[PDB]
Amino acid sequence: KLSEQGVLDKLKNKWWYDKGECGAKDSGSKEKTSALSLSNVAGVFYILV
Amino acid sequence: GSTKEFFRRSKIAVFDKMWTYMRSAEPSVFVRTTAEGVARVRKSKGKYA
Repeated sequence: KLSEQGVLDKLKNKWWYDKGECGAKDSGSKEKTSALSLSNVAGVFYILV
Repeated sequence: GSTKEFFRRSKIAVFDKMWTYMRSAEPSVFVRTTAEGVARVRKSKGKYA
């Protein structure tokens, strides 16, 4: 009876996801853009020397 | 106050999700008085509403 009323699904959604420290939208919301580092373009220096 | 009791007994799906976040949040987003609430907005550098 509890499985057909969705009460077993409502309890699993509460303890697993609502008590979760990081949500799906938590890590998704943080974006940033970074400058290019030397390790990206380091191979062109190795060809040059 | 009546502001907190509005989100508690609400059944709108937008307002149900907002009360779920404010229930399970550490540290406490709730403030004691109005003057403390305006004080947090000015000093949190755009992170508190």
